Amino acid sequence: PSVFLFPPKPKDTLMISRTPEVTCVVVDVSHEDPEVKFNWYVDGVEVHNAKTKPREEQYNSTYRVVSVLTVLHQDWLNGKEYKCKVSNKALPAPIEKTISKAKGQPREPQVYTLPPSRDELTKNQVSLTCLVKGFYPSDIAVLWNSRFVLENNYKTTPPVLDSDGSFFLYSKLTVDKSRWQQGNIFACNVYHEALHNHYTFKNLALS
Amino acid sequence: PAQKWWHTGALYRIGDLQAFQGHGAGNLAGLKGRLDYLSSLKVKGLVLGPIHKNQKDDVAQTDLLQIDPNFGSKEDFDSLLQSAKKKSIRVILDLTPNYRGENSWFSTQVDTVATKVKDALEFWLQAGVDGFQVRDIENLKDASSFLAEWQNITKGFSEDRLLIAGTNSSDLQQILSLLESNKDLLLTSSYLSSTGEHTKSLVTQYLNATGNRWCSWSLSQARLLTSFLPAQLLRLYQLMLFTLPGTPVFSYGDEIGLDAAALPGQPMEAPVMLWDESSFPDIPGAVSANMTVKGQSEDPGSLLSLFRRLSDQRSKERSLLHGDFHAFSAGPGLFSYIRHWDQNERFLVVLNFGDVGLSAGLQASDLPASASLPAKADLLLSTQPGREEGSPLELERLKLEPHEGLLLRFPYA
Ligand SMILES: *[C@@H]1O[C@H](CO[C@@H]2O[C@@H](C)[C@@H](O)[C@@H](O)[C@@H]2O)[C@@H](O[C@@H]2O[C@H](CO)[C@@H](O[C@@H]3O[C@H](CO[C@H]4O[C@H](CO)[C@@H](O)[C@H](O)[C@@H]4O[C@@H]4O[C@H](CO)[C@@H](O[C@@H]5O[C@H](CO)[C@H](O)[C@H](O)[C@H]5O)[C@H](O)[C@H]4NC(C)=O)[C@@H](O)[C@H](O[C@H]4O[C@H](CO)[C@@H](O)[C@H](O)[C@@H]4O)[C@@H]3O)[C@H](O)[C@H]2NC(C)=O)[C@H](O)[C@H]1NC(C)=O
Repeated sequence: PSVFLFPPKPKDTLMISRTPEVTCVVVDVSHEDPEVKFNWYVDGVEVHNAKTKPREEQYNSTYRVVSVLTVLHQDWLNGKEYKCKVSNKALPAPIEKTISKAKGQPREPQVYTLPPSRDELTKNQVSLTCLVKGFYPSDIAVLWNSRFVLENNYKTTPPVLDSDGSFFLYSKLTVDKSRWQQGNIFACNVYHEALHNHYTFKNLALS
Repeated sequence: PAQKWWHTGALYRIGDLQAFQGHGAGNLAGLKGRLDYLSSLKVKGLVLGPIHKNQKDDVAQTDLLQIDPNFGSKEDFDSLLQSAKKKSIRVILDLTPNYRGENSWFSTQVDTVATKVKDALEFWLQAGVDGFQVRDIENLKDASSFLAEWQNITKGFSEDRLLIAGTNSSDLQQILSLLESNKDLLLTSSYLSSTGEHTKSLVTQYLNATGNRWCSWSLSQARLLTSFLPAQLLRLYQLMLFTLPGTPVFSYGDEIGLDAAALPGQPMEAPVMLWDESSFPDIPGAVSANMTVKGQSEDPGSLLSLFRRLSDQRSKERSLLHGDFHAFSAGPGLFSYIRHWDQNERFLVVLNFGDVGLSAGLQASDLPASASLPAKADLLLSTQPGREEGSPLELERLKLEPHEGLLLRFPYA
């Protein structure tokens, strides 16, 4: 029996409209001893608000059991530590796992929007690029919009560790060339704890 | 100098129908549906469009006498005026030609373009238009001359038809040179785009040099106040524009403090109008309820409530409609003046531009004793909440918070 503790999603901690969760996942739970007890500690203080889910048999004939603890935005951002203790008969001893926000001096993202290469104007669709760099920790979210609507035809790279210990990523929004060439405005929207209000944006448009 | 409809209230520039009314709904028929809202602002005229056929930089595919069908039919326009007239809202048509281009006045075709205007003026005046706007006049050769021609054509049809000229010029002398030929012409400019004595100076110097003739007051020919002003000065500047002698001109969203730079994906000159929380794309953190019309309607402390109250005062009180204007000295960063017509209710405006709380330090002796100050005047409103509105304040003891403006009223006596 093995345990994996997962942090909340960046969007959940940064946007205060959403509900961040820490997730304790137990795998390799036997059919003989399927009962799992979860204990949760926030900075060593036990809490009782966690919601344990019904165990679910995997194709490898083992059970996966999940406990979900709702967290407070500010607790996560202020570096509180979440401990999941898993007890099971097949275990010599309970398994204890601890997770928190990465430690280290937060660093503000720099956001640079980059127009398509001229060489891409050959094509029917062009690539609008958003470079986000210089941020720590790696938790970040990126969204695109135009004047009136969300723009959903985008993909964002995972954060990559840069030379200086900060992180960067790129987001690529694909749009019809005509929309670009007609001077329509797009914006790359970034959420990170080290921004004012956890939010900034940069526009991108033809000259 | 007789009263005209544009003396009686604020003008309201709607330069982009779709931004104003919402996505897909940038039609003349959809503007009809917003006239009640506008009536709620007590605006006296909409400046509309342009709405004419313009293919970027195509002097030949530019017919100012034909509506671009994306906005709707000529019927919808006829039906809009009808509904607008019926609600006592006047309609000014922007005829700036190359509005899709970068030089609104095209290039190397100075006389060719002008002709389409001249013809458009007539055509649209016959259609029932209450006036016209033309922007970016500094990019029009023979500026002074072309405006005089269009003035005389507009005034020729009726003295109750207005022509607005807009410029990016903030230089006084250049503005006077355009106004030298046509003095009954409303000129929107960047003249007022700081110091309390300097805004005082600008205003007094302008009125000084124009013999206290009728003028517009604005921050620009098209842009929102938020282009020039930090949030903390918006309320003050609205109090001033609504109480200075002349026509205050705003752009849609000024009444809610709409700031294009704070909203992702928004062109400076045409952000989406925030009716409610469903108006803007779902970008979390971008629009709170208190940034929308719906939200600010519910709040007596809101900029929209303030706008509504000032527009009401400005459009019903003789001293504000056509009163004299007497500025006087105050604390360093204070601009203070009175408006007074005949024996109607007087208004005292005290504006604290600086970011430090100040004693008003009003001196009543530099004012003419035709309307010198009583000991106490009823506070009509403050830009900031928590004062005692409808009760007297002792004028010699006035302390204004940072960025605070006060509107006091007192009768003839
Ligand atoms: C029997 O089967 C189980 C189940 O496995 C699946 O089914 C079997 C039959 C096969 O098909 C498998 O391929 C299937 O996965 C086996 O269980 C697996 O054990 C692995 C260890 O041996 C374990 O690996 C560790 O994974 C970690 C990451 O897990 C992520 O990502 C994987 C995909 O990469 C995904 O499968 C996991 O479910 C998990 O996904 C995350 O889940 C969390 C919690 O739900 C999500 O976070 C929450 O999300 C919700 C919204 O959904 C909400 O937002 C909450 O706020 C938020 O917290 C999160 O979003 C998910 N991420 C993604 C990407 O989707 C690694 O970190 C870890 O690495 C470490 O250890 C490695 C060595 O093991 C090292 O190499 C490494 O360096 C690290 O140190 C592990 O790789 C698998 O996760 C686990 N699979 C599942 C499904 O739980 C079992 O092993 C097998 N028994 C046998 C045959 O032995």
